[PDB]
Amino acid sequence: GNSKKHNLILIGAPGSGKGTQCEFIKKEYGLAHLSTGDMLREAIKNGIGLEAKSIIESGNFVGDEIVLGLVKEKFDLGVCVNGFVLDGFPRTIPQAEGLAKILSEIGDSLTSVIYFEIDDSEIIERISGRCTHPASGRIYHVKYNPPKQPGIDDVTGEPLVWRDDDNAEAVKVRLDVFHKQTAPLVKFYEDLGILKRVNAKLPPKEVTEQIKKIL
Ligand SMILES: Nc1ncnc2c1ncn2[C@@H]1O[C@H](COP(=O)(O)OP(=O)(O)OP(=O)(O)OP(=O)(O)OP(=O)(O)OC[C@H]2O[C@@H](n3cnc4c(N)ncnc43)[C@H](O)[C@@H]2O)[C@@H](O)[C@H]1O
Ligand SMILES: [Mg+2]
Repeated sequence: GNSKKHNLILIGAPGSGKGTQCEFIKKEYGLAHLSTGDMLREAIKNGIGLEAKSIIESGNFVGDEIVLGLVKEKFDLGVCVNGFVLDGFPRTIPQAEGLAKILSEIGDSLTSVIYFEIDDSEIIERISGRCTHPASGRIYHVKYNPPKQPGIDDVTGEPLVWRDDDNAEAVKVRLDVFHKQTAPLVKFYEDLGILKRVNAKLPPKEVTEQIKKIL
């Protein structure tokens, strides 16, 4: 971020609007956005291939060690020195501990963890309208956050596309493993005294204003 550096984690249900908020956070605060789901889809599309692909499209978690490898690689290259926002990582307690080691080894620390509160029925409506620009990871919603022109990305004009993990059985998996494995991280970070909550059910601009109040 330079003068606007923060070291931020967003935790929230699959589908809660973290990558949408990361667009303003990257741009306003100059932070590196690390979505390990987008990082995995980029490791896939460049041919961590078919087995990771199936695991993601089933809605299950990829191995802790695989994702900790990809995050550590960003930190080791210097991508995060100007601040970062982690989105979808950590999502298990071994990943949180692995991250604490990575930060301990550089002497940096977390600024804030922001927990997006939203219920599972609204997440199903958020995912059902989603489409994505695959090269950039930008996301739109056909009802609540549409592209400016039909069917295409606002920046490149390239087509928007479906995500294969947005099928009904994987949405159920994603929500189930989130409540079992990821939700415990809210106490993990409240115990460190750095967790704040936002009402992710509100319209996207109102969620952005709540986030700005915390940053
Ligand atoms: N650490 C890790 N460990 C192990 N496995 C890992 C892992 N990280 C990744 N994985 C694996 O990879 C998979 C993919 O991970 P990932 O790509 O992170 O998927 P996810 O966890 O299911 O989360 P999403 O990306 O779907 O949600 P989001 O919070 O980014 O919401 P978005 O802004 O898109 O918004 C959704 C929709 O809502 C719209 N929207 C946003 N805000 C609003 C609003 N306020 N009102 C109405 N609509 C809204 C959006 O336009 C969009 O249509 C995981 O399921 C797992 O298999
Ligand atoms: Mg996302």
